[PDB]
Amino acid sequence: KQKNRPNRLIVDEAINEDNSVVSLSQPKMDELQLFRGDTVLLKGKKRREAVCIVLSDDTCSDEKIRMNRVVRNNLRVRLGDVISIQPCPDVKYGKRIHVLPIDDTVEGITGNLFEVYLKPYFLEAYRPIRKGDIFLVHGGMRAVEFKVVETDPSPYCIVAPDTVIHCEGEPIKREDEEESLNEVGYDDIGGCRKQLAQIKEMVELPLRHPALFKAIGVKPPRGILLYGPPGTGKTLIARAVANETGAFFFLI
Amino acid sequence: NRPNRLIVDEAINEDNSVVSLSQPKMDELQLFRGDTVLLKGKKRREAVCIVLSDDTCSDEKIRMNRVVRNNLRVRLGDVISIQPCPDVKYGKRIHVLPIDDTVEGITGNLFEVYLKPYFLEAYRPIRKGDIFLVHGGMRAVEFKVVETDPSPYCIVAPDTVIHCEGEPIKREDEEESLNEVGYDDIGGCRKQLAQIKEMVELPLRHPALFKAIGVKPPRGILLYGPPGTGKTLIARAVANETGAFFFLINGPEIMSKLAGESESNLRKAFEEAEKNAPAIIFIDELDAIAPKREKTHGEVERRIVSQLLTLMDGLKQRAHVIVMAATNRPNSIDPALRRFGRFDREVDIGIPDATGRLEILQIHTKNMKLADDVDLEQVANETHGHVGADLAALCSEAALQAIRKKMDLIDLIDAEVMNSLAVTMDDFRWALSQSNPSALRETVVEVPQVTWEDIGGLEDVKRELQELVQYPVEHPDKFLKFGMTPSKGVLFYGPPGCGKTLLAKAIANECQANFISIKGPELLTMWFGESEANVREIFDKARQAAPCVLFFDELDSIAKARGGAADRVINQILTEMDGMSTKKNVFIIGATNRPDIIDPAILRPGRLDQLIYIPLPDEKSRVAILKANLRKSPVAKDVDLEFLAKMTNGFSGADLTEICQRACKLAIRESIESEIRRERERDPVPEIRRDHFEEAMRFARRSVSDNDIRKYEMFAQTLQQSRG
Ligand SMILES: Nc1ncnc2c1ncn2[C@@H]1O[C@H](COP(=O)(O)OP(=O)(O)O)[C@@H](O)[C@H]1O
Ligand SMILES: Nc1ncnc2c1ncn2[C@@H]1O[C@H](COP(=O)(O)OP(=O)(O)O)[C@@H](O)[C@H]1O
Ligand SMILES: Nc1ncnc2c1ncn2[C@@H]1O[C@H](COP(=O)(O)OP(=O)(O)O)[C@@H](O)[C@H]1O
Repeated sequence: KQKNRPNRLIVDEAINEDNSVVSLSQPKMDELQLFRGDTVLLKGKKRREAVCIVLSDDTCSDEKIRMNRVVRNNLRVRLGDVISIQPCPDVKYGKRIHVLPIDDTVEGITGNLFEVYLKPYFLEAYRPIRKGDIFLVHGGMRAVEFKVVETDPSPYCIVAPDTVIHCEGEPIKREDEEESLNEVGYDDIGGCRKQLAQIKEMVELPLRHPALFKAIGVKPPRGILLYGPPGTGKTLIARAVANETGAFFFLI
Repeated sequence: NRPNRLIVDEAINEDNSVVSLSQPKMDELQLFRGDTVLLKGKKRREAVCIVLSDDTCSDEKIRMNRVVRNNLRVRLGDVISIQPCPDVKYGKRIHVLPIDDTVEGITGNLFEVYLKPYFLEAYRPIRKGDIFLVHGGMRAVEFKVVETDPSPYCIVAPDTVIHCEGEPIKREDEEESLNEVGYDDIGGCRKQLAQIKEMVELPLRHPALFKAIGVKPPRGILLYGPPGTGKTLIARAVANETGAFFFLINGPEIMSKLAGESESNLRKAFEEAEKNAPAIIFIDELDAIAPKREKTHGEVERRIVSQLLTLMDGLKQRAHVIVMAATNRPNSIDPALRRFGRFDREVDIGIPDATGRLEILQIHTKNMKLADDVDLEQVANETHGHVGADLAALCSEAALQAIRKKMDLIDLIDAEVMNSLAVTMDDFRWALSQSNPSALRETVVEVPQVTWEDIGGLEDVKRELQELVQYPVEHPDKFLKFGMTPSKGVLFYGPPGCGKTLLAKAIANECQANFISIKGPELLTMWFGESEANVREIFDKARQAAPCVLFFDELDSIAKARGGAADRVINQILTEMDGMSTKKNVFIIGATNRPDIIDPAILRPGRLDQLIYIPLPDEKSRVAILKANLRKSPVAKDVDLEFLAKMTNGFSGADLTEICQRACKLAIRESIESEIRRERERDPVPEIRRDHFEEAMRFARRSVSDNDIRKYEMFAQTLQQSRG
């Protein structure tokens, strides 16, 4: 590994007022394979995750990250702790997004919350979110928080202009935010790392490396046999090495 | 003093395909006035040029153009070599890509201006990477050859279509050449490639032999062996060096059609061969097409077998058509398929040897940029047999984890980055550990390299073995001078020994014949399984190796461990030994420990006649045994061989070698102790101390039993053939 797990970062105050924007430094994004318009997967305390877009900053420190009070409260952390950043280069657009406001933020106001709050907040914005993000929407001389309920890309997605926004009546309240349904990943795969690393290599080298197999001349993993007792996460492994790599799965 | 060595000189003719040589050097090297030659240069660059006789040319010197000099990576004053090469023939497809620095200012079609008048009825031979200059339009254009389909040996024919896609060559590893041909591409089976070249080369280029031969000597040749050593590699290599229609078909594609079309594309395939005059038509995994009759459940497969039989019978001498085929085993296919007249000469391929594995590794590392820190010779020594596809996967996996060891690039890669393939000893060792022996269960056919080293004794016994085995190999006419039938069966007995196996390997090395060792536990496994047909396969593989040395060890162990003399393998051994040719020098050598329990039919005169007791090894001749110990931990000097010749009086040979390696293990553990002390502070001392040898002497006793050696003396007294 490397020194002190260098994806660990210090939370700091930001300059941008955007909720879904966190700030890094120039050689940090180059070392972490990050672009100026790409999306990441932030992870923090209390097993709470976040999806954000890393933008370039000049006043940001080398080993710190600048973010506002929304992601700090979403990660359930205060000023002075440590957070981690993971790259998320395989995000797909969303199809249906359910949002429900908190009860104290809509007391005194009535009507449709889509055309006033949700439509200007996502008008060609492409802000990425996860399941359980409470994001602050400004409008009507007030500040109303809106919480993600359920998306059809269930772990993580980007709000497309074709995404139907669901803001039906009788919303839920602030709760323990229990998890009930998700899509699999490498963390969903259990203890197989002595062979998971091998098959990770034999599928990662096919990923975005056409000329590398020309340098070999032949492609080494032509056919892969995965054998064991019936039910050892087999289609879980096959589905896991597909979505995070980024491909078409098409199981038969 | 190897007169192929020539001196480069300036040419007389301005052609890039004509070299000038003297008249007395053309007749000495057996070349015509338009013969094609193999001109080797530097940076492994080679070219073919038509030799013309010149009166002003020197004998030692050859005259060639600046184009040929720059293509051969030589300057004025270097040396080249020449080989007679008459099998250079016409080409099918030629792809050319011009070099980017010489194509500025000209636009349009360059095929009818440059490519067409340059090759108009000139028969110019070229190679891969050849840069030849073409003039026209008050300019001069360099053209680099990408790929021709007879890649090592081609001549540009007027019927060859020239692929002239106008584009500069990209500065990456994206060349358009892919899977062309090669006798440089076939790895390690020269001793059978010469045989199959002898069978199928006579259909090539000579239709005039049919009057003398009456019936064509090939009609079909099977190519059987373990999977992974190139059926289609051999068949594609023998294709397009001759120049014919290859037309590979595979048995799964034949069986993949439905009813009514599985019958189709078989007469259609053979008629589509019959539109062309020659045929090297090859079927892939034909054992799936034609299994055993009892293995067939349905009858559609039997219909396909019947269709193949009708096509093979009806295609009798129909204008020199040959069908190539491959399978796994001779008994795996239908025995009705081996009708004499067609598919007759089932030649063997087998596993490659260590030299064959070495040249497989060399050929598969030719294209990729080796870092040259490795020498790759000893990599074939640690393996105990890995097949050519396994070695291709070995090279691919080693390069893959070598690229994986270094970090990824900035984004998404240049060729110089791809030229930095710094493969090490540990990289190939890691790839060797991360592999599998897919063909280890197969018997390994190879020549050994013992070369008279382990045994410093048995003075007249080795003379008897030499005159019995080696002397018929060099000259068997002396046995027909006076009427001698050689007794191929010999038996070695006494205390247990691998030195007799080393003696058999030394005999097979002196004869330079392939050696096959039949394991005693393998015979025991065939005895408990009662699979007596496997030794028929053993003897069928044995008779294909001519000559061969067949070794059997511990034949008394079958009668000793019989608990289910008389045994199922033993009568089969007697039956197969009776069914042997008196020629071919397929000598049987036997090893055993207890001669009292033995088959009494095998001690009868006839097949096994000479019975030789092998005694204890010489304590006075332990210099050769410690010479064998001078490899695999060479002991340093200031040691006494007389120290191991003082108290050692009845100790076994391999016991002495393993106790020397145990003293070596003491040296390795004290070197590990020295490294531990050196790392604990913050040379391995390769010399071996006398205390290791003293503790080796105190921890080794003989395996010699007194009752055993007096019963061996009783066997010698029973078979007492002594001079009075
Ligand atoms: N190694 C594993 N780790 C986590 N969950 C597993 C594992 N193996 C099986 N499962 C669970 O079993 C269910 C079916 O998986 P599995 O039986 O492996 O499918 P298949 O047999 O088709 O490969 C999934 O819902 C998954 O949650
Ligand atoms: N040096 C090599 N380069 C590329 N492929 C090879 C090489 N040696 C063997 N092969 C592969 O091995 C495969 C199987 O051939 P095989 O069945 O072993 O032939 P055989 O009839 O001699 O048993 C072929 O498809 C061929 O592609
Ligand atoms: N007839 C014999 N009597 C004593 N020693 C022998 C005899 N033949 C060979 N030797 C030596 O004794 C050694 C013992 O070989 P070993 O490997 O123990 O036999 P095996 O191969 O049957 O296990 C051999 O290396 C050889 O140098």
